[PDB]
Amino acid sequence: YKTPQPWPNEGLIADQCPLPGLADVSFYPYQAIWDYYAKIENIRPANWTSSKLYGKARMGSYYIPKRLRNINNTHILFCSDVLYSKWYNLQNSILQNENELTKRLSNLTIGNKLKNRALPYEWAKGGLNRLFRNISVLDVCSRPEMVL
Amino acid sequence: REGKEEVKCLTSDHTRCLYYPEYSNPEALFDFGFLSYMRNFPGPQCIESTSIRQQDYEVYSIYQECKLASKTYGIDSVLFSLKNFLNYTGKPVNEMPNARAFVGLIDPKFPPTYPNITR
Amino acid sequence: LLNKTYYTFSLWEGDCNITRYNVNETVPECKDFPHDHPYSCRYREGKEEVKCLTSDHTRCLYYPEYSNPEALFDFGFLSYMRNFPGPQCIES
Ligand SMILES: *[C@@H]1O[C@H](CO)[C@@H](O[C@@H]2O[C@H](CO)[C@@H](O[C@@H]3O[C@H](CO[C@H]4O[C@H](CO)[C@@H](O)[C@H](O)[C@@H]4O)[C@@H](O)[C@H](O[C@H]4O[C@H](CO)[C@@H](O)[C@H](O)[C@@H]4O)[C@@H]3O)[C@H](O)[C@H]2NC(C)=O)[C@H](O)[C@H]1NC(C)=O
Ligand SMILES: *[C@@H]1O[C@H](CO)[C@@H](O[C@@H]2O[C@H](CO)[C@@H](O)[C@H](O)[C@H]2NC(C)=O)[C@H](O)[C@H]1NC(C)=O
Ligand SMILES: *[C@@H]1O[C@H](CO)[C@@H](O)[C@H](O)[C@H]1NC(C)=O
Ligand SMILES: *[C@@H]1O[C@H](CO)[C@@H](O)[C@H](O)[C@H]1NC(C)=O
Ligand SMILES: *[C@@H]1O[C@H](CO)[C@@H](O)[C@H](O)[C@H]1NC(C)=O
Ligand SMILES: *[C@@H]1O[C@H](CO)[C@@H](O)[C@H](O)[C@H]1NC(C)=O
Repeated sequence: YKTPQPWPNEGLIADQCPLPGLADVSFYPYQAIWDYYAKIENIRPANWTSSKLYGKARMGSYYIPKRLRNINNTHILFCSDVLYSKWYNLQNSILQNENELTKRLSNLTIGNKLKNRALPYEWAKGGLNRLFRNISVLDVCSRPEMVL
Repeated sequence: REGKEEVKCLTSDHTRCLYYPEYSNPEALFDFGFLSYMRNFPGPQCIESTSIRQQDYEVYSIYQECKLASKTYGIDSVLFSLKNFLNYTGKPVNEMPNARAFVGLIDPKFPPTYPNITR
Repeated sequence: LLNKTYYTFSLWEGDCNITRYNVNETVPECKDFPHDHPYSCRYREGKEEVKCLTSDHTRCLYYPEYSNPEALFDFGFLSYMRNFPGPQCIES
């Protein structure tokens, strides 16, 4: 980052992710964001409130733990393949992808830092999505860490 | 919207008590959002924009670092040092699942010091 | 083959002196105003009947003594976990 700037809110209000159904087994395929979901209980102990444990986030929404928002964090890393652009088709053989990545990571890089030509324009000025792609809105129910 | 937050417990045993939430919980229609996004049917839509961060970013690639640093300090030392750097947070990042391999640090030094490990 | 004691867990009408209208008096939990899952605090229908007005007697219509709510096939399993309050009949 240029300067620290963590997540200000306490609860994520996003309804694009299907909620678990009435049945115990999930009819839909598993969604990652369910790991940060507050479950509604029909039977409750005496004097149970969301302010005591679940913060200010309204029930039925998503609550973000404390360790995912720090004033004092300064650097992020990720060893993932999901940010790659349209030129990383999975059906292609591994050798072709490796060769193309090796060829691309030489023209774009100066020293060891990436030129602004490759990063998305939202992240920094002058981008053209040469290496990374944009972030969609449907890409939130399986990769909460990236959006957060 | 339905009433205020409520707790009702008329039974003598206080271990189990009834809770009436502030808002409705329509768990029967669990596909509302996904079908709503595709604009299959018209309906309410609420979008609000909030700003969190400013200024530009900088990104470094570890693969180019491996290639460049291995030339002047060998291959064992650079790999060992970069593994130590990659396991800063007390948990390995490579072992983590691909869909959830995201984690941050607190003021690390990059590139790290490469020991002069004799072969 | 191994029980030395027999118990019954059923929601059928006519058991434990439970009717279709006494539920409010029977269960304190639903004493409050129902404003809640559809199965919360929720039959008997006529005598056994066979009706066959068609000439062909091979296929004929049958009206059972009791209701057959096959649509709600998860009533007992969800009822056991005490997710929602409702009738309960146990006899030893
Ligand atoms: C083969 O044999 C096994 C072993 O006996 C049977 O399993 C037993 O089944 C019975 C029948 O359901 C079970 O008994 C039930 O226990 C419930 C729990 O009671 C607890 O509640 C208090 C307060 O929470 C606890 O502190 C205390 O430990 C009690 O044990 C009761 O709620 C059930 O009904 C009781 O309450 C109602 C009012 O709500 C009364 O009307 C009833 O008369 C009764 O008093 C019920 O008694 C028992 O737990 C099971 N296990 C064991 C080890 O006995 C199998 O069912 C059987 N197979 C058959 C019959 O097919
Ligand atoms: C990724 O995002 C960038 C901007 O965040 C998109 O660039 C815009 O493209 C549209 C037309 O495609 C132009 O009208 C805008 O002026 C562009 N924004 C700029 C130049 O800042 C880009 O199209 C997106 N790519 C994908 C695949 O979604
Ligand atoms: C964050 O960093 C500050 C720096 O002074 C420190 O006081 C605080 O304990 C740190 N918090 C965590 C959770 O590491
Ligand atoms: C890098 O790519 C650009 C176009 O993307 C091309 O013109 C150029 O020849 C390539 N090589 C170098 C060394 O710039
Ligand atoms: C990663 O670091 C942790 C420190 O918490 C250590 O216990 C573990 O053995 C390390 N894993 C390695 C070096 O592979
Ligand atoms: C209803 O109660 C009476 C007495 O209280 C009892 O004799 C009768 O068996 C009960 N009915 C059933 C179906 O258990």
